[PDB]
Amino acid sequence: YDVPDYAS
Amino acid sequence: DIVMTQSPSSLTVTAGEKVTMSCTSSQSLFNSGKQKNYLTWYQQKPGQPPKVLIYWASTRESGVPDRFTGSGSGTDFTLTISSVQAEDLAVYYCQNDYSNPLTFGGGTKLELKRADAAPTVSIFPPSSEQLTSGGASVVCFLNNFYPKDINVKWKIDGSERQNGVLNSWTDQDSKDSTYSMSSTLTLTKDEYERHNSYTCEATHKTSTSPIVKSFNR
Amino acid sequence: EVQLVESGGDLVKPGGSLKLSCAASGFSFSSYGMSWVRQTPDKRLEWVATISNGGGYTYYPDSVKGRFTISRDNAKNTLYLQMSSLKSEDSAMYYCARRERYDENGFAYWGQGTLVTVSAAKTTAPSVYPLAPVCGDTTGSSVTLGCLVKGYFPEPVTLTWNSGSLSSGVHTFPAVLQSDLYTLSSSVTVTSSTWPSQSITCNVAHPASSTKVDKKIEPR
Repeated sequence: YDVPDYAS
Repeated sequence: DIVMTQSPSSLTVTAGEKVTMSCTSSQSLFNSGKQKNYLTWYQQKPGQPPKVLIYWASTRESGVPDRFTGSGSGTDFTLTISSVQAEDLAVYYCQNDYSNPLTFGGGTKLELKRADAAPTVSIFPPSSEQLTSGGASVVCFLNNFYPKDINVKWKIDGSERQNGVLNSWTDQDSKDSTYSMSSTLTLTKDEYERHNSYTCEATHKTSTSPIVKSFNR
Repeated sequence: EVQLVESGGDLVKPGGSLKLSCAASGFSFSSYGMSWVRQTPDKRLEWVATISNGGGYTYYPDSVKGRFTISRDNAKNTLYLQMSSLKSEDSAMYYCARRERYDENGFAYWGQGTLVTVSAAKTTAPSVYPLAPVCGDTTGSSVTLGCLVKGYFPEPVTLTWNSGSLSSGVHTFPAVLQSDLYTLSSSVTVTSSTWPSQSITCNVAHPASSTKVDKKIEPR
C-alpha cells in the first residue's frame, strides 16, 4: 500500500 | 507553485527581546480535511541543514524552546521568538507543506544590534606583479562598520566609476557584531595608466558626509 | 538516530548527468517517503523531487521534470536522484530530507547534502597579489595589509597570514566570481611597527590546481 504523499 | 514571500530579508535584534517574522502565500494552506494550515517554519545555521521549529503554523517541534510560538493562518503568517538568544541568530524559512510544489519562503536573517560604528576604509594600488601581466585592480577594504547599510563609490580622477567593481561583504562578526566590505575596481594596465587619482568614496549612517580614500599615481 | 547520508554531487559540465545516493537508518525506509531538496548558492532551498514509500507516486517541479528522476531501493535501503541534462542553475547543494508520514510536519530529518556543481569552466589556478599600502597607519597606529586572489576555478582556496599564526586583524571576504572564475581578499591588520619590521606574509592554497603559494607584503 503505497501511499500518496500528503502534499499530493 | 504556491508562492511564499519572506520578510524582511533581515531583522536586527537586541537580546532577550521579542521578535516576529513573516511569510505569506498567494493561495491558502489550510485544509478542512485535517484542520490545519500546512506552513512549516525552519531555522538554519551555516554548516547546518535547516530544522523544523514550528509545523502547521502554530505547532512547535519536539525540543523547540518555548520562546518559539507559532501563528499565521490562511495567507499571512508569523514566527515569533518571545526572547532572543545568541543561539537564535540564524536564517529562518517558511514553507507551503500543504500542496505540491513545495515552496519555501526566501529568508529572514537575524543579525543583532550593536552601537553604530563607521568603517576604516583602506585603499590599495594593483600590486606591481599584477601590472607586469597586464591587469590593474585597486582594492579598497572597508572595515568594522555597523550597520550593514553602506555605499562605496569608485571614482577615477573625480569622474564616477561603475564597470569593473566587484564587491565581497562578510557576515556580522561574532566577537564584535561588525561587518566588513571589500570593493575592488579591476581595469587593464592601459586604462590604469591613462589615469591619475583614484577614490573609493563611502557613505554610512555615521558618515555625516562620505569618507574618501584617494591614492594618486 | 535516523541517518541520511548523500553521495554523487560532482562538478560535471552542463548538458551532463549526475547520480546522487542517500542512505537511511533508524526507521524502516519502506514506511516513509523520500524527497530531494536543493539549497542554491544565495541560499534559497527548493524541493527537487518527492517519492512515496515503495514507489509509483513520483513528484517533481516543472524545473525538473524530464531531466530528473527520484528512485528507491528498499533492500539496499537507499534513495537516489538521477539528475540528467544539467543546466548551470542546477548548481546547488542536494539534501535528501524525508517525508513525515504519520505526523505531517515537514522535513524534520535532512542528510548533510551533496554539492552539485555544474560548470563548463575549467580549473585555472589563482593570482595572489600582495597588497601593501604606500604605508597607511589605520586604527591606533596600526596598518592595514591585504591579499587578493584573482582568477581561480573551482573552489576553494584557503587564505592565511603567517600560517594562521596571525589570526587577528584579519577579515577574509568571501569568494565571489568574476570571468566565471573566483576572487577572494583579506585584510590582516597589525599595529604599525610589526610591519615592516616583523614578517607578515599571505599564504594561499588552491587545492584543485595544486597551488600553495605565499606572498610577502613588503615596501622595498
